[PDB]
Amino acid sequence: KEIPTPYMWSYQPQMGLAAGAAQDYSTRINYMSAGPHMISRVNGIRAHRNRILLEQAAITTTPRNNLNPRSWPAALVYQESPAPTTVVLPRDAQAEVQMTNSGAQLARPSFTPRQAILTLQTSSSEPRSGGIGTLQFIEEFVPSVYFNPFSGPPGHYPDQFIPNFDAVKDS
Amino acid sequence: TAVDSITQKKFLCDRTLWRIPFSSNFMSMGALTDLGQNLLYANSAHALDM
Amino acid sequence: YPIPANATNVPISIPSRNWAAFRGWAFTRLKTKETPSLGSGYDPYYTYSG
Repeated sequence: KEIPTPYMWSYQPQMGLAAGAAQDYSTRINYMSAGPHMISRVNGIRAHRNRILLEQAAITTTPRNNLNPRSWPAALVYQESPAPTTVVLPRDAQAEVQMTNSGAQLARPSFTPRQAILTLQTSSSEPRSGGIGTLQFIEEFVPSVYFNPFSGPPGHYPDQFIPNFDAVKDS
Repeated sequence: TAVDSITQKKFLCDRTLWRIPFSSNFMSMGALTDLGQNLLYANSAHALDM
Repeated sequence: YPIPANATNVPISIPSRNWAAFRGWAFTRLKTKETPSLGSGYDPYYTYSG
């Protein structure tokens, strides 16, 4: 209730969706209370960090609604670059029918110049669906803290928090 | 004639590939199989002994 | 992580945890006979004082 760790989301890449959040220990400092002159510092330096990870959670991503959705549309998660580059041809479409079958074999074009180009879009045919593709994981679920562990038994708790969990049913 | 006998029942499997679906429903349909990627089956590395 | 004679396949088995301080990896080799898994005063494994 008073001293919890900031929760850290565990990942599975090809699915795109994160498994669930967990506490940090292999870098967690000594909690053997040093004295009355440093207890306020070890609880104080952490306290401003709790607001560092709280403020950016609303900035980096829109606040939590569906905590872990597999059926995920693209809005903040970016759809890849939509820009095509189109170039012309050394030979023409209609200036070739006159020669080869008649007699003269063929081997801007320096015979009869023409300018004709057509540009078509490069974008992903229809919008991005499912999990995160390349690298948008940190921008989607930033490490966030629940500072009062399981405060509220039967109504709701940290739900999608568990790695052994799917969105369809609990347990 | 009458000489008492008992039948042996061995089978023969040739070229056939030992097929099995990775499902609780036992159905081989799609890349994302029924029990292959379920509730807790895309889970982290656990020890296997068969 | 003890490993047997004439075998070539051994990985580390650690799942999702904390990693907030890391410069990188380091590895060397050592016998089980000369020194054991430490933590005790005089454990039932010493027998090589080399």
